[PDB]
Amino acid sequence: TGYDLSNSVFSPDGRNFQVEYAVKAVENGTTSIGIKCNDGVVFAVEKLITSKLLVPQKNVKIQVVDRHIGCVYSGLIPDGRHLVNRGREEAASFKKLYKTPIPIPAFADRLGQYVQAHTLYNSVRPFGVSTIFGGVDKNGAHLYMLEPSGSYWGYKGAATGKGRQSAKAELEKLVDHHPEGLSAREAVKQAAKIIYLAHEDNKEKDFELEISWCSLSETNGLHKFVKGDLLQEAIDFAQKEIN
Amino acid sequence: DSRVKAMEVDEKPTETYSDVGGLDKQIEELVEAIVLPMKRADKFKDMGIRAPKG
Amino acid sequence: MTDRYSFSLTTFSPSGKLGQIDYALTAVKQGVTSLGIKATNGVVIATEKKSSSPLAMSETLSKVSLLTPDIGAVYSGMGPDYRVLVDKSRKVAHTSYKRIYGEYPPTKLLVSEVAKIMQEATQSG
Amino acid sequence: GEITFDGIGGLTEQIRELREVIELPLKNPEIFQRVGIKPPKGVLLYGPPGTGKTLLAKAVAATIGANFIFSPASGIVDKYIGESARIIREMFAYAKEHEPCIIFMDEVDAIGGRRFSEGTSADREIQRTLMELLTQMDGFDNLGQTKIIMATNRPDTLDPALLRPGRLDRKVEIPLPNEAGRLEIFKIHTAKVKKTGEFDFEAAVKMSDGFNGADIRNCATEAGFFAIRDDRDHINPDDLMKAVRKVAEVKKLEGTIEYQK
Amino acid sequence: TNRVDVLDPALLRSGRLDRKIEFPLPSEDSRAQILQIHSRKMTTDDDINWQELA
Amino acid sequence: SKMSLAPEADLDSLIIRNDSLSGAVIAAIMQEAGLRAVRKNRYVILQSDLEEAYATQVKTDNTVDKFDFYK
Amino acid sequence: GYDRHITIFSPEGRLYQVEYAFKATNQTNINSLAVRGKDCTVVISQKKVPDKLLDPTTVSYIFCISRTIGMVVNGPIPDARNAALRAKAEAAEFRYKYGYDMPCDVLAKRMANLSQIYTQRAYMRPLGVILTFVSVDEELGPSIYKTDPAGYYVGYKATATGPKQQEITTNLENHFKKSKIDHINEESWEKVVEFAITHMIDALGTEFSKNDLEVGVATKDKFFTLSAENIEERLVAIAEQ
Amino acid sequence: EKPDVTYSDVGGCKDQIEKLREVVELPLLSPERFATLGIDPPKGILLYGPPGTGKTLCARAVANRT
Ligand SMILES: Nc1ncnc2c1ncn2[C@@H]1O[C@H](COP(=O)(O)OP(=O)(O)OP(=O)(O)O)[C@@H](O)[C@H]1O
Ligand SMILES: Nc1ncnc2c1ncn2[C@@H]1O[C@H](COP(=O)(O)OP(=O)(O)OP(=O)(O)O)[C@@H](O)[C@H]1O
Ligand SMILES: [Mg+2]
Ligand SMILES: [Mg+2]
Repeated sequence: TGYDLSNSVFSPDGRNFQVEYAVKAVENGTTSIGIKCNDGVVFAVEKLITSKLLVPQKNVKIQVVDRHIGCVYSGLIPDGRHLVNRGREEAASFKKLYKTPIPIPAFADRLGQYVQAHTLYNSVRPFGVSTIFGGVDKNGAHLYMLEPSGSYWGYKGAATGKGRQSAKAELEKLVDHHPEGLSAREAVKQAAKIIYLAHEDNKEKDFELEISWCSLSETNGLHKFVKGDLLQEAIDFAQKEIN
Repeated sequence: DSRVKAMEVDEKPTETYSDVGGLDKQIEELVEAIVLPMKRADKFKDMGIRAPKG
Repeated sequence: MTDRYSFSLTTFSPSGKLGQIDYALTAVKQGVTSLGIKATNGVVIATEKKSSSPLAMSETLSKVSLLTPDIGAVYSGMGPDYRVLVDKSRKVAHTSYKRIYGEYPPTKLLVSEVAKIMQEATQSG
Repeated sequence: GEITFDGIGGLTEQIRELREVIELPLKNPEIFQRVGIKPPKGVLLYGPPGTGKTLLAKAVAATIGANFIFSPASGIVDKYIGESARIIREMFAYAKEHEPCIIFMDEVDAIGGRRFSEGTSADREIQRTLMELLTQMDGFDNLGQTKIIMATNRPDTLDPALLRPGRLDRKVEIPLPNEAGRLEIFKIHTAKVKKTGEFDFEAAVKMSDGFNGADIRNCATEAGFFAIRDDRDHINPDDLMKAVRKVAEVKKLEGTIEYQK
Repeated sequence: TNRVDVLDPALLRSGRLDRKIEFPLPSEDSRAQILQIHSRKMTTDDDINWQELA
Repeated sequence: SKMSLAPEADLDSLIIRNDSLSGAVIAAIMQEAGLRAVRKNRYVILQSDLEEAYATQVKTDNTVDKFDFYK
Repeated sequence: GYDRHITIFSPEGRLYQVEYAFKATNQTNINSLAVRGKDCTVVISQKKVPDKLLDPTTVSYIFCISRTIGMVVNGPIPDARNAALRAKAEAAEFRYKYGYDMPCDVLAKRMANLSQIYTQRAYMRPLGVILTFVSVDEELGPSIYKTDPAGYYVGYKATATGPKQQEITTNLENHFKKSKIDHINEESWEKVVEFAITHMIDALGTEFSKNDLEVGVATKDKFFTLSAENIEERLVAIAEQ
Repeated sequence: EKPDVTYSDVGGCKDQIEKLREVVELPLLSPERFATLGIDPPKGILLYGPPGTGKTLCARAVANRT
């Protein structure tokens, strides 16, 4: 009763309850996946068309940080955007002192340390977002997914949203089919497939698919949006597969 | 007991499921759950499924 | 972030006495024993050593310390609040008698410096 | 409803722990004579609801073949008071005569009320019928040819005199079936039914976790309804993937997340 | 039931109530259909347009 | 003294760790020492079976003055 | 109620709030063992691998602080990295402020003190970590320091931490009776890792392949952890003996 | 057994007092007029408000007259 009320007070048995509660917010959000490839990394999110009044490709939820790190999130959608600010502030701060873009493992650590503060004190609220962010630098590609607790892990692939289960089982099967790492050029196509399957869950409102990629081979380490003809080939490929 | 013997059918007039405006899909799922594992109990026994208890 | 225990956490009982002061002694009574005997030409202070395992070597931990070269001190109660309390003590002995009279403090005066810390750990929220 | 040794697949280690208590000193009392520990007796089963505490009771009553008595606890409270004491006294005598005998108390949440006895007079009918089970189980009385297996949902209703080891040797917690103890549950229930030739389960179930055994046998019922619409005689691997996404959804409607002792 | 959030967590599960079916508020179609189901018995005119009311 | 044990098995280790126990929770642990032995099949109640039955059915129990810093 | 929500005394006189940190720890269930050699320290811990989708490198509960100090964490990993952060800061700092790199013991002290300042403030939750420092001082030889979120700490021949740590302690107590002396008499650091893994397999009863171990070794003026290949070299030497 | 509060006792000539007469009194005295329309006659009626206006003063009145 009184451990339920409180923030940042340990339960008798030893767990924080409001970390657990903060997970709920991740499952309300829409699907998003990352796929780590041999070249770099692909990001993709399901953007729900909740009315005929929204405009197409103008209410983009994919947001870069610097010019080599893709970011898309699930949780509470204002609360996402403010962590994409925080990231920018730290990114930029590193470029002043050490004159080089920030390394991707380092980008992870400091971003995490912010989340961690809001479970240290009782006075601000534990952040209600699970994020995917990653990109390529000199060490290579890295994928990360950050949980509201303040924990990240590296991954061959990761996913988040209400349709995480349906993507997690295909993602094993894209570690079996291609055990040496598929090319990122193949993986535009493979990304679409995994959104079109995890849309039966959110089949309530029709969708619009968004991919983006950052890889050393294609885009010269510069994160971009897949657009025009390359976006048309991936759409028609996953649509005719799942029907 | 005498409470259970009164609870027993008395034939209540149907209102018909077609005069219940809207809610098309809710009538099918209800029909699927209660009415059709009684009548078609051969196609549950070939398949090998159990009937939904409620 | 924002401290919101600006108010005091100690208050008088509607029966008189401060509630937390009284508790704090019962925690001292649980502790390890130790003793002190004043003699004519010296003092003796001494405590036992309570470990968890014979794996824990207790030689490394010191429960008797020096404040100044002439004033030692021994304790019972919360192990960690001894660690910091002795530090706070050594440090403010030095910033109130090492600069301003050279010599280490007389023994009455050092006791009183320690006493200011305690009172004050009850006044601030 | 009987079934032989198998019960909860994937927990054959837990099946042996119940036989250590029941079947090993029953058949051969010569192994507990030499070691010198007083014979055990008493097992409590508790876990997330929907897990087949009840299916194991059928497994250990069929195979042993000793006399079985399935006594629901809410099915011996009667209108007459002092009659729910006299009955249950006569049953412990009964288990001594017909030895070896096993008494399965099922749904002990009814007479799990604690001290209380400030509320209604019904709360003092419990306490008076429970004191008699306490001195009959342990007192001067100590019946050597009786075994008790007790099934309870929430294991914190219980009065603190029934939590209490030495009444009740093993305190078994049944776990929500494991990583591939949900998958062992699924391979015996898809044998029964007609499958196209389906073996694609493997990832799909593991990712639909959070599943009690009672929600694993609801997904084969829902995969033979998606089949009935198509008019199929076998379950497609598309009907199975429609059902697991459906079972989890509805099973998430409620959930305390019942945390064991 | 009217409120489902206070149903027991061993009454709410499978083996016991197999299907858990939800009765959504009539959408546009449902709304329109309702107004037609009661107005039918009573007297109607060519003026009544049940889409205007829905 | 009733049951059998090896002189390898020593009870005295278990006396000093935990300081709250009732007599019934000492009748169970010995039950649980001779059932772990029944899975090895080693007639004598070893020091592995006796130490493994103690570590089971003890719970969080951090009340004991041991799980502390008030010392 | 309100007594146990913040960090004030209970009516008994126990600070139950701190004791809820103690049980907060064991959620990962990583066992670890460390021991003092003649001139090198070893620390080993279990590598839990929860999936196959996760990259196995990042999974790591061994942190390097500095060119001397390795620090093994048993607890949640969100607190772990805040623990190593504030360690790194201070360890760095100490070189600047005091003219030489920070000794083992000294770091153990500062991390105790910091944990204590969260015990008095009614708006910081205590960290749930138990930290194990390992290093090789110049003077005090191989040393190990076990610290805890109350602020309490002591020196140790060999220590463990994890759900099953009572099994592991009792092995060590048999052995440092038979040696009749402080530490394993072994010059080669490789051959101390062998002796550790044998008394861990004893205690957990469970074997270890090259993807269940994390092994950290400390030597004089160098701290390194061991690669997937080098884990399998110290394991082939046990098995062929 | 028939209260003595009569039906003119209640204050004002409000239209609200006639609504009590259009849900209870009128369809039972003449079910001829609610049979021609086809409507299910309204059977309920709630009386609510601040005290002192007679919620029980108009429910006695309607028990005398009907
Ligand atoms: N382990 C299992 N193996 C095969 N079938 C199972 C298993 N567990 C549950 N079931 C299925 O679930 C149904 C109901 O479960 P059961 O009644 O045995 O669970 P329970 O834990 O006793 O729950 P409760 O007593 O709360 O109703 C069973 O009759 C069976 O179809
Ligand atoms: N509208 C009215 N016209 C004339 N007299 C009124 C009116 N409303 C109230 N009264 C007078 O006030 C007396 C008491 O009011 P009454 O007890 O009916 O209040 P109530 O509305 O039932 O409030 P509550 O039920 O909350 O106490 C009546 O017996 C009557 O004499
Ligand atoms: Mg049952
Ligand atoms: Mg009234």
